[PDB]
Amino acid sequence: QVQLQESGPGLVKPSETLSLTCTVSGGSVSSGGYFWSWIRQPPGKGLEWIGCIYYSGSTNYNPSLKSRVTISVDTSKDQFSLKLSSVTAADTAVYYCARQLWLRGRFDYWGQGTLVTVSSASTKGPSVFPLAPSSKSTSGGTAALGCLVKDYFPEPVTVSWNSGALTSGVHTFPAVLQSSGLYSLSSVVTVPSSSLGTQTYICNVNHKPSNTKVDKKVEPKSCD
Amino acid sequence: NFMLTQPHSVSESPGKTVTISCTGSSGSIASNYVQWYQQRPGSAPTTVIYEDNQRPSGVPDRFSGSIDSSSNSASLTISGLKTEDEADYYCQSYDSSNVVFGGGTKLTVLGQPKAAPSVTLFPPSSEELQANKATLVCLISDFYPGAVTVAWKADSSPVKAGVETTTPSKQSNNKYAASSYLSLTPEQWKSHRSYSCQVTHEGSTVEKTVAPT
Repeated sequence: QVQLQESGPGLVKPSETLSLTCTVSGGSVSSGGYFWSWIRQPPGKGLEWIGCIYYSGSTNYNPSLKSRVTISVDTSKDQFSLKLSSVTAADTAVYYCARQLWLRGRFDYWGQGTLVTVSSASTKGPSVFPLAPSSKSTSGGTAALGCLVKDYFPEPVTVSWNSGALTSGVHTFPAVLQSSGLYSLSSVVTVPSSSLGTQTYICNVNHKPSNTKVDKKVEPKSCD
Repeated sequence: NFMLTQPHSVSESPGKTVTISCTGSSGSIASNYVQWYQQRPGSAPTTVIYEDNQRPSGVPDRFSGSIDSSSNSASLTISGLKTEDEADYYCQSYDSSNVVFGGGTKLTVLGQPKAAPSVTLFPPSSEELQANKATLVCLISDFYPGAVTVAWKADSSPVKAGVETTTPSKQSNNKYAASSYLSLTPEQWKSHRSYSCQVTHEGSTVEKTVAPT
């Protein structure tokens, strides 16, 4: 059959130019007389139509998105790309490259949606801090310990305990936007309090866009 | 200025029949073809009907669509609701060289019971203090329903500046999980005698406290 795969960076700065290219495998752009269209979808919102293109220069754009959508087709590389101008923070949507058989009809084949996030900061590494359990951190026969990930850009960040050997009781929370640009989250694991002083717990926080891997040991709090 | 109106929330128990509407404002609903798309969360949308009455090869027969052109409303009838039917439904149009989608109708199947909100409090670390930063982290876990209100306290005064909290998220054991973060300066951490995080869940309050030690 045929398939549609998108490329381009998943991040874009405000008031910049977006470059997302969708490539085609198993078919031909010019042959068959079909259309191409770009459709975006914000998280938790409905689908929004951006524009449609033919293998020739025919183009039609949404009236709300007019004078900002620039889409071109290069038949030599068997792909088409969309360029967006004046991207704001409200442009955060999942971009879908869907094949369209009938111009007034269905989008029969949909490509997988790339995530586009618009934020205003410089890509910075995370700051990992230990989360020391204590007497106030245990309720009953079990205790809790974790690791804090604060002031990083962008999503996502993965946290693994003991190089993935500890999975039971591990809770990784979704990130939340801080008061100034960056994100923050934590990953914690519930453990019986008997093995607090006899077992070593190390969290492994990885931030691929900033290329930072931080291993932080977790120990019980020492009163000073 | 043609927009498709869809019911935002639709719920029905499995095995029954539910009708999803799609009303056009200006243009008539029989003017252009209407396409319904069923999209799973975290997945690409898939076409489940086309030509307003024809089912594509692969979808079940139950995805039946009807057109009420007098009321300018497009209808999609679902019979025999199942677990996998829980997805976002969007209706499509074309207008005049400008494809217009629908508002979005979510299929609800129409669940663990109340769960105790275990609470853990963590003081700022010494390594963070050496970095001229401080953070109080409150953890909220193993609870149901997923609606917890947090309120930080500085000994007795409530704290709102620098408070960051997370929306509840479902756990592996059918319960929910949440967190709250209190950004603070190293001087403000030692200025007050103690800091506490109070969790209100279904009226009951679970409180933990921490002190600089």
